[PDB]
This record gives sequence, structure tokens and C-alpha cells, in this order.
Amino acid sequence: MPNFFIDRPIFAWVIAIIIMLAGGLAILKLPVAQYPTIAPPAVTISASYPGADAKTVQDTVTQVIEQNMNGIDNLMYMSSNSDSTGTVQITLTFESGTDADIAQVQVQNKLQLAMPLLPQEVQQQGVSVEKSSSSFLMVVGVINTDGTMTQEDISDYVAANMKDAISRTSGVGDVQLFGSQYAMRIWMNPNELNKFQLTPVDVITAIKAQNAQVAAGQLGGTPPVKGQQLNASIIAQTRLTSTEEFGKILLKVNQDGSRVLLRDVAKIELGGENYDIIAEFNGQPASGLGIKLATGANALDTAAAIRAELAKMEPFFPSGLKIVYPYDTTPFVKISIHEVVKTLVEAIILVFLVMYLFLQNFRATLIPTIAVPVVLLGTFAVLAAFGFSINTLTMFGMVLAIGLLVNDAIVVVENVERVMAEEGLPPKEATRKSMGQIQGALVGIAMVLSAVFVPMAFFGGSTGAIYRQFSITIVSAMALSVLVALILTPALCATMLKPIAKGDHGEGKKGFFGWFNRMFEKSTHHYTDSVGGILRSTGRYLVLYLIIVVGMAYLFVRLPSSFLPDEDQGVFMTMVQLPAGATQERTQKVLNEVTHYYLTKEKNNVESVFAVNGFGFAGRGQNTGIAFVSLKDWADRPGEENKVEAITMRATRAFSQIKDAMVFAFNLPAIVELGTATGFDFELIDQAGLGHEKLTQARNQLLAEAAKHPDMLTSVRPNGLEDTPQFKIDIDQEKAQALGVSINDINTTLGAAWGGSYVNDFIDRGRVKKVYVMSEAKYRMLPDDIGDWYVRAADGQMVPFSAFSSSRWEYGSPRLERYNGLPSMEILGQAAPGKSTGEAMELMEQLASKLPTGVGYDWTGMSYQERLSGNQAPSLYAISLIVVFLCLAALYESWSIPFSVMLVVPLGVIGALLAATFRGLTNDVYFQVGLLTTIGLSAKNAILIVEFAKDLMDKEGKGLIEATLDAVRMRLRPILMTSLAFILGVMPLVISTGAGSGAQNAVGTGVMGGMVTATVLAIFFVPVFFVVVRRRF
Amino acid sequence: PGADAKTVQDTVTQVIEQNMNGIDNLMYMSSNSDSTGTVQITLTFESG
Amino acid sequence: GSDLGKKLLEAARAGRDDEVRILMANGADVNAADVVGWTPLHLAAYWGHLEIVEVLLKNGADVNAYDTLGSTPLHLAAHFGHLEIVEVLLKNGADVNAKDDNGITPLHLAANRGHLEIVEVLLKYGADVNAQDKFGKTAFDISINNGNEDLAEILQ
Ligand SMILES: CCCCCCCCCCCCO[C@@H]1O[C@H](CO)[C@@H](O[C@H]2O[C@H](CO)[C@@H](O)[C@H](O)[C@H]2O)[C@H](O)[C@H]1O
Ligand SMILES: CCCCCCCCCCCCO[C@@H]1O[C@H](CO)[C@@H](O[C@H]2O[C@H](CO)[C@@H](O)[C@H](O)[C@H]2O)[C@H](O)[C@H]1O
Ligand SMILES: CN(C)c1ccc(O)c2c1C[C@H]1C[C@H]3[C@H](N(C)C)C(O)=C(C(N)=O)C(=O)[C@@]3(O)C(O)=C1C2=O
Repeated sequence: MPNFFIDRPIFAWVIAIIIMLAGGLAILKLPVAQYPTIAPPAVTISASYPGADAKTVQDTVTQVIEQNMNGIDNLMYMSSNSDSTGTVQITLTFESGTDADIAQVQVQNKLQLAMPLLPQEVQQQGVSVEKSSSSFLMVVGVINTDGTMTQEDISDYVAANMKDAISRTSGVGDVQLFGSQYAMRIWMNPNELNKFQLTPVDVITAIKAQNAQVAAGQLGGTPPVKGQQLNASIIAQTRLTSTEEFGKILLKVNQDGSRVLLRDVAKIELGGENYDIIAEFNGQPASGLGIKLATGANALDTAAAIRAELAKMEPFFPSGLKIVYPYDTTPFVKISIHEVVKTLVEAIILVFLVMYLFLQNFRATLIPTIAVPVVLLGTFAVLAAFGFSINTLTMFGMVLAIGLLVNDAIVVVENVERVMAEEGLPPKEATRKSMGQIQGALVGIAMVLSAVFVPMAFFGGSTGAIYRQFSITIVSAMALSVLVALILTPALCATMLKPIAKGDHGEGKKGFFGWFNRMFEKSTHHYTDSVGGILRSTGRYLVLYLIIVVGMAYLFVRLPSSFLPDEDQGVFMTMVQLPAGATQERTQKVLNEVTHYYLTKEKNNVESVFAVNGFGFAGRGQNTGIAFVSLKDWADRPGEENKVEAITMRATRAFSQIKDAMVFAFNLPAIVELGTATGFDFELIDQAGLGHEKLTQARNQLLAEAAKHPDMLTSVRPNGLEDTPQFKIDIDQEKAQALGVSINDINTTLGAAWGGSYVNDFIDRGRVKKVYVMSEAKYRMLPDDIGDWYVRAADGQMVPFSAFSSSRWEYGSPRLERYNGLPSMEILGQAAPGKSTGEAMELMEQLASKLPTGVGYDWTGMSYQERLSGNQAPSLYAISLIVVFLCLAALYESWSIPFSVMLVVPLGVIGALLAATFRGLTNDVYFQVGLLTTIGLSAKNAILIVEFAKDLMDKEGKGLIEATLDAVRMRLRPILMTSLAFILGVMPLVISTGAGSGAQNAVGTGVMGGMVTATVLAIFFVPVFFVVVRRRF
Repeated sequence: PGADAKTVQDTVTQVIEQNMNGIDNLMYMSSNSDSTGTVQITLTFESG
Repeated sequence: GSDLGKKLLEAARAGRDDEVRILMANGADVNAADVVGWTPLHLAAYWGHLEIVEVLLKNGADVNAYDTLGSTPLHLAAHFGHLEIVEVLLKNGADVNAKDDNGITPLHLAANRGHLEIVEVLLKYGADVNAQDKFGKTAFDISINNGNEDLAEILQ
């Protein structure tokens, strides 16, 4: 086949061209994104029940829906919380590989059939089913800078004039409004109401009557009187459209003929649907769009499309309105794609430098220049065939794979060059002979590298999804690389290389090169002399090898384990938390203070603070808040001092002394889609009829016991909220019945006034919008206001609420959690330093087993993934080991010689561990990907050494040492060139600071550490390995 | 039932259409809203 | 609101005895109250932490502190059936006949939840058996309305 194409260079070009075109086509059609899908598919059900406490939500919405989630396929687990903002979310998480569309439609269809079981007002609001395991492409902030628009004003503008056009923009899959469109707001006055013997019941009734769509019919409708001349639709009552009209609604005609209008008992205005969140952007009222990339779309094209659309909306903006971009994942895709290009460019240069430095002719220089791009292009084509995207992980695999293609290219051309110089054969004859020497091993190397990388694709869930990206990129690249090695590069060598006189090792040239050659020739003799003396004393080297192996064991064990290294993604968060009962205004003062800090003490690093009051991640409410901090580019934040970890740590310090609030900065997870992925995620479950209080006691019990083991567990804590004072009001049925007051009136009066009530819809400039009644703020603040509300009795008398009720303080939950249909409490924590999370989990299980009767537990999220992922690893590592050995045994026709290659693994792994430890890094996925490539490269060097050594004994009858020395002599130059090229080429990852540098640093310092020890040690040790193994058998 | 075309377009057609973004392989979408209060929204997808 | 006052409200609520002990030595306000007017004694009584009730009382806690709706710790202890706490409060001068803003008494609350021993303790300390809430109800009315025969027998 090499022989076939050496005689058919044009045919080989045709194959290369087809490969390039396939690659080129693939690049055009390939989806581009920051990440592949990594999280398991999750569907979320969201419901809202205006004015409802958490227990109400749970017991009339959440439990009913949960009880109907049956007959749905591939569900792993279900979880929910219900809280006192009137909100429930139920998340169902499905097995990896589940079709997210089927999962969603199955969930929504079960829900659809539970709707009739829900309260009316919850059916009115609607219940949404969505894929929630998707993440934001970007967030577009919309702010007003001239003090003319409230956040309500802005949200309505965005919904009316931006959201839909963005939704239609090419490549966007989903848009979310950070706020609501206007609602018609009727703010009732209990004094004015009582004054006319009216109640919210009357207000609601009048509104439902006087703001409505009424069907009529047709003039001359079918069936008609024959001879009828016109057919025309009758239009009767249609919905109100203005505050003026709502104000003019008729409530009562007094005896003196005077009229009570809605504007006489209420303030009417356009406003928000909800008032829980206050959003500011550098202190100014804000709204925005959360935008998600559509499947198979191009993130870069979508981003540009979005900005193009926004620009053409700009001319129509009211004054003060400004677009702003506090979150954009698109830089990361750009940086990634550029790195692939920059790496390819740098490698071509390095390969040129190293080929020329050693071989000293431009022609040999050209061959890798041609071969590497060809292999890389075709690699895109296989990614496409397999349905992968161009993304951060795949591209990162491309950069690594480029290092491998360089290696193949150099090895093939170098051997032709050596064979020419040593034998004086013409380019074509020498290419044939050279390919005959390596072709088998090249295929063996391809097999062995696959065996190393492919099994990692078979880790399940999240971990597999991440490794998959690397192993498929890398294994494709080197399958194509070998293919190009057997087809194109031999053809190129046989046709492009100039002849070398037998014996010509360039020692005769003058100048720098003549010097270098004589020097490298001398070095090769000193080297073989060394190996000769080494092989005269293999005993001590076995000892030194056990020392290396032992040291590897020690270094590996003590290296801290993490999944993904933090990144400086240009943005971070600041949690704000005020005590139970703390009000929205108080939270705002803290947010302001927080915003004032970043714009002041971080004026050189910070672009904006997006303060969100009323929102937290583990509980909403008036006393929680988040500040999203957006930074300037990594370029304007020089050095470690101005990177996120440094900024946050300084911020958390400065916020430590904030009086009555928990305020601290913290970084995003490395992959936002994937979530925290640190420590464990633990669910405590009410398995009997225990109830909330008894489950809290059991939780506290377990948390106290966790704290007694600081040596194994750290930061074991609830993910939820603590009970808070709530105001219990008891309606006295007897007194109501005796006064002639119906319960429905009482309860509707209380809830409409204090909780607010969604009456119906109206049409505002052609958009359908909600109508809400609720008391004006100052009549629903305190317990004494309760007695200012009056209900009309059957006999017409007005009865103060105080007449038929009583009240007391009690505690209750503002957020009840459930796990797989049972009451639950989520607990987070991590392993203490020096301990594994698995060990920390085992203790948690042990403390859990001592809890009161009927309290159970379960692992979820990361811990769920951790467990089932951890049970594969051994089987996958063994399969890899076995297959590598089988390939090698086939390659060498021997059950024992494979051992001499396999022994090289610690030689590179020790360097990786040493570099990682020194630089303070950890064992994470990028490090492990680095360990695999380190192993592969050292494996490759060892394989060709043993191949040559063995072939010399078999073919040329040479002795064990003779053959070994000769093999090691022949492989010195290619090993050095090949290692120099790679060390230089992977350098930028090691010193990189900025975008993705955490990942880059991880693979870089590992692969470079590993390459230094692997090439320095292997050139001395594998000659030893081969000799001792041969001797033993 | 009973709605004129502009009413049903404002309260129904636009409401549904504005949620029809980001569906895979959507080539185009056309709808009508009529005087009998009925609306029809047709979504046409890439040929395969 | 005190630094240690707040810490004490939490410790008492959580029943962290050793912490309360330290807090007492350090002078944490025993008369600290949250937004709804609850003291540590209120909290300890509600959640039934007996030792903390005793420690607070040794340290000058107002035994008859009322919250913003006029409820006392004896109300809470009686209502949630903490018998030994009820006894302790009474021994330390709790008003057995304290009325909250609703005219509700500890006897009302204990009868409403069917707490016979606590009702007996309260009657023993002179609970007014004829006391009426804002709706003219006595503990006895509650008993027969609840269909509690034992309780009714007790109140004659
Ligand atoms: C160059 C060619 C490259 C070829 C590389 C081919 C690698 C393909 C390997 C995939 C094999 C399946 O991968 C693995 O199979 C085993 C055996 O059923 C599974 O089952 C495993 O799970 C349990 C967990 O308690 C283990 O205790 C048990 O020893 C093992 O059977 C693993 O959970 C699965 O992840
Ligand atoms: C590209 C990487 C470049 C790395 C350059 C750094 C130098 C690394 C040297 C590696 C070690 C080789 O060193 C080699 O050791 C053996 C000892 O076992 C010596 O061997 C000598 O001593 C031993 C006993 O001590 C005798 O059995 C042997 O007959 C004798 O000649 C060799 O003379 C020496 O050359
Ligand atoms: C959480 N988040 C990104 C933000 C950021 C800034 C914001 O200004 C806002 C949000 C959440 C959104 C959710 C929306 C929601 N919806 C899209 C209409 C919603 O259902 C509610 C609700 N409480 O019911 C809101 O609070 C809400 O109206 C709101 O006011 C928001 C809002 O103002």
C-alpha cells in the first residue's frame, strides 16, 4: 500500500484532495458551540399560584402533579420545591441518551391530564414544561439611563418591541424575558370600598363583566331567508384597552343617582405582573433577554445576527434606553477556534525549524507541511460524520491531535532520510525500504493509541460526554494520520526528497550546520556508549525503575482530585443573604453597597454589576439577592491579581464586615451547563409520615454529627431555607355564619387584597395582557391593617375582618422540598482536604444510618453521576490494558515482548505528576487527558525502538545487545526531533493566562512534564526493558 | 367562537407564533386568523 | 437588635445549650426580641428546649414577655404540649391567665390541642376555667366542640 502509492503519487494526491474537500465541506456545515450537551436531559415543570404560601403550593399543586408523573420512560429521579413566593418547580431528570423531546412531551402529556386536579387560579396562570438542562448563549441587558423608565416600563418595551424579533433571529432557540409585560394594575383602597359597602368581590365581578369578549353572531347567517342581500358579522363587547376605561368601570349606583366608579375605590395603572424582583444595572433600572442557541446552530453567526437585529431596533428606542451585554459565551468559541488555527500555524513553523535544523533541506521540510493540514482537515470530516460539534472540548482535542500528526509526519520522513544516508539508496527505493521498516509498527501504534483513548468514551453520563469529545477527536486524527502515512507521505517522500550520498551525515559542511552535525554525530556515539554500559549493568536500573514506579504511586495518590479547574470566564457572582423576615428594601441597601464596592474598588477590572434583588439560587424571597459582576477583557486585567479568584477573594473579605447580611463573592462553575460538580449532593428523605418538623430535627441531627468529623467532611450544610415566622389567621366559621358573611367572600376579600388576584385579560396596543386586583401597598403591610378590610354581609351590613377572625405568630417553611415524591431536604458538603469524596460519602451514609426511625436518604446530581461513573473505571482501564497488550502481541508475534513497551508508561506519567505537583495543579479531566496522550507518545517511541531491535535479530541475525544498540542509535534522532517539536509546540498552553487557561495549564504542564521525563528516561530505559524481557523469556 | 379576525390574531395567533421560535429544521411558518374566530398556523420543515 | 442578642435568639431556637451557656456568661440580652416580638424564652418555649428555658429564667428573662399579638411563652409551651416547660414557667411566675390580643389563654390553647396534663397543671395553678376568648368561648366549649370527652370531664 505504501508501495502501491509510491508508484502512484497522483492517486495519493487524489485521496488527499478528497479528504481535504470532505474536511472543508464539514467545516462549513458543522455546528459551532461553547460546549456539547453534557448534562443529562432534564425537564422542568413550573407553576405559579399568586399569593400562595409554600405549604399551599405543595399540597394543592406540587403533590398532585408529582402523583401523576407515571408511565414516563427513562426517568432517573424527580425533585421539586414549593415556596412562599407562590412558586413550584418540579425537575425530572432522565437517563443520558434519552431523547429530550420525547421526555418533554411525555412529561407534558401526564401534566395535561393532571390540570383538572389543580386549583383554578393555577390553571389560569398556566403550568410550563420546558427543557431546563440547556444554558444561555448570551444575556442582553436593557437599561434606561435618563431616569424616565422603570424596570416595568423597560420589560414591557422589550416584550412589545424586541423579544419576538430576537426569537426569529437566525440561530436562536429560546428567549426569556427578565421581567414581565405590563399588567393592568387595580390597587384597591379598603377605606373607599367600605365607604360604599363594596368589596374586592364586587370589584372582581364588575371587571369580569365590563372587560370581556362577547360572541354575537351574523346578520343573514346561514341558514338564511332566501333573498337575503347581506351577510355580515356582528361585533359586540370587546376587551378594554386603557387605564381610562378600567377607571370608568361602574361599581354602584347610589340612591341619589350618583355613580361609584372603579377609580373611586382604587388606583389604576399599568405595571408589572410581579414585584418580587428588582433588577438594576450599575444602579439603573434594568431588564433583559436570556438567549439560548438553537440545536445545530452556529454560535458565532447567531451572536452577530443578534447584534445586527438589536442595531436595527436602536433607531426606534425611547430616550435613555441602551443595550448592554453583561454575559456573552461567544468569546470562548472564538478564542477556541483561533487557538486551533494558531496552534496549526505554530506547529508548521516548529516542524519547519526542527526538520531543517536536523535534515537541512527545504524539501524534507515541505512534506509534514502538506501532511498535517490534510490529516487535520479530514478529522473535521469524521467529527461531522459522527455528529459532533466544533466546540471548546473538540477543538482542544484538535490542538493535542496536531501534536500527534506532527509526530507521525516527522517519523516517516526522518526514516527515509536515515535510510538514504546509511545505504545510499535513491529516494524511491529508500522510501520503499523505510516504509517496510515502520509500516507495521505505525498500524500497531494506531491500534494501541485507540485502545488507550476509546474506552474513555465509554464512561457514562457527564464524564463520558466530556471524554468522548477528546477521544473521538484524538482517535480520528491518528487513524487518519496513519492512513496518510501509508498513502500520501510515502508518495511525497519518493517524489520530493533529494538523494543522499551513502555515508553523508553532513559532517563535511561548514558553518553552523557542519558544526551541529559533527556535534550530534558525536553525541550519538556518546549515547550508544552509555547504553552499552547501561546494558552491562541492568540490575541497578531495575532498581531505579522500581524507585520511579514507587514514586509515581506516591505522587499520584497525594495529588488532589477535582473534576474541572475553575476558569476566569470574565464574570462572577455575589450572593447576598439577609436574615429571615428581612425586607426587599433592606436587601436593596446591601446590593447597592455591594454594587458601590465593585464600581469603586474594582474600577479597573469591573464593567458592570447586575444586581438582582429577590432572587437566590437555593431560595427566592425578599431577603436574598444576587449581584452579577461582569469584567473587562482578560487583556485589561494583567496578572493573577486581577483574575477572578483574586477579585472574589478580595471582595468576600471586604464584605465580611457587612453588618446583618451574608455576602460573599464566588466563581462560576467551569461549565455552567453542568453545575457545581464539587463535593457531594445528598438527599434526606421522609420515608414514613414524619412531617416537616421531624425531618428538620433529623436533618439537624445529621448536620451536628457531620460537624464532629471535620477530618473527613467540610461545609456540610442545607441547600434550602429555614422556617420563619408566619402570620396565622383563623376565620371563625360560627361568627361568620351568625353575621351572614360567606366564607368565599371572606377568603376572596383576604386573598385578593393581600395576595392579589389575576382577574382576566385586556388588550394593550394589540397585545393581550393580564388584569390584577390587589390592595395598595399601605393597606396590606401590617397585622393592624387586617381590621381595615370589610366584608358585606347578606343583610347588607359591612363587617370588619377583625370581627370573625383571630391571629397568632407561628413558624413555617418558606420552601418545602421533595425528592422522588417524598418530603426531602437537600444537603451539600465536600470531603475535607486530603480525603476523597467517595470516602466522605461513606461516612455520610454511616451517620445517615443512625437517624430517627423512618428517615432515609439518597444521592443525587453529581453524587449520582460520581457513583455510577466510579464503577466503570476499573473495567475500562482493564479493557484498555488488555487490548493494548493484544495489539502489541500481534505486532511482535510474541506474548512477552509487549512487556518491554508497556513498561514505559511510568516513565512519562512521573513527569506529568511531578510538573503538576510542583505547579500546584490537580488531577482533573484535562490532566487525565494529558496523562493519556503522554502515555501514547512514550508508547510510540518505545514501539519503534523494540520493532527495529526485534527486526534486526529476526532479519539480520544480530545479537540481543547488538540489535538493541543499533535500534536505539537509529531512533535517537527521530525521538529528539519529535520531542523537541512537541515540547515547543505545547509550551503556550503551559504559560497561558486568560481564556480557558485553567484547562490549558492542566493538560499543558502535564503533557510537557510527561514528555520531558518520557524522552529522557525512555532512551535509556526501554533498551533495558527490551533486554531484560528478552532474557527472562 | 365569536371573535373577529383581529381579536383572535391579537389574543391567539400572535401568542402561539411568538412561542414557535427555535424549533429544529423550521423552514417557514404561515398563519391566518379569520372572522369566524378560527386560526390556522402551519409550520413547514426542511425536506428530510 | 444586639450582636449577641441575635446570636442568643438563634441558639435558644436551635436548642444549642452549650452556646446559650457561653452567651449567658457574656451578657447576651435575654430580652432580645425579633420582628414579631419573640424573646429567647418565646423561642425556647415554642421549640421545647427545657434546659434553655431554665437557663434563661435564671438569667432574668421576662417570664411574661408578650409578642406583637400579645402571646406569651406560656401560651406557646401550653399550645405545643411541652408539659415540663409549662411547669417551669408557672413556678417562675408565668401569668396562668394571660390573654393574647384575641382574648385567648394558655388553657384555651392547651384544651384546643387536647393536652390533658397541661390543662391539669394550668387548672392547678389557678387557670380561670370560665375565661372567654373574643368569641365568648371557654376551654370547655372547645372541648365539647372538639368532641374531647376526657377533657370535658376535667373541666366539669
Ligand atoms: C483499538 C480498539 C479500541 C477498542 C476499545 C473498546 C472499549 C469498549 C469497552 C466498553 C465495554 C462496556 O463498559 C463496561 O462494561 C462492563 C461489563 O458489562 C460494565 O459493568 C461493570 O459494572 C460493575 C459496577 O458495579 C462492575 O463492578 C463490573 O465489574 C462491570 O461488569 C461497566 O459498567 C461498563 O461501563
Ligand atoms: C536527550 C536527553 C539527554 C540527557 C543527557 C544527560 C545524561 C544522562 C546519562 C544517563 C545515564 C547513562 O550513564 C551510564 O551509566 C553507566 C552505569 O550504569 C556507565 O557504565 C559504566 O559503569 C558501570 C558500573 O557503574 C559499568 O557496568 C559499565 O561497564 C561502565 O562502562 C556508563 O559509562 C554511563 O554512560
Ligand atoms: C432571575 N433573573 C435572570 C432575572 C434578572 C433580572 C430581572 O429583572 C428578572 C429576573 C427574573 C424574571 C422572571 C419573571 C417571570 N416571567 C418571565 C414573567 C416570573 O414568572 C416571575 C414571577 N415571580 O412569577 C418573575 O419574577 C418575573 O416576572 C421577573 O420580574 C423577572 C425579573 O425581573
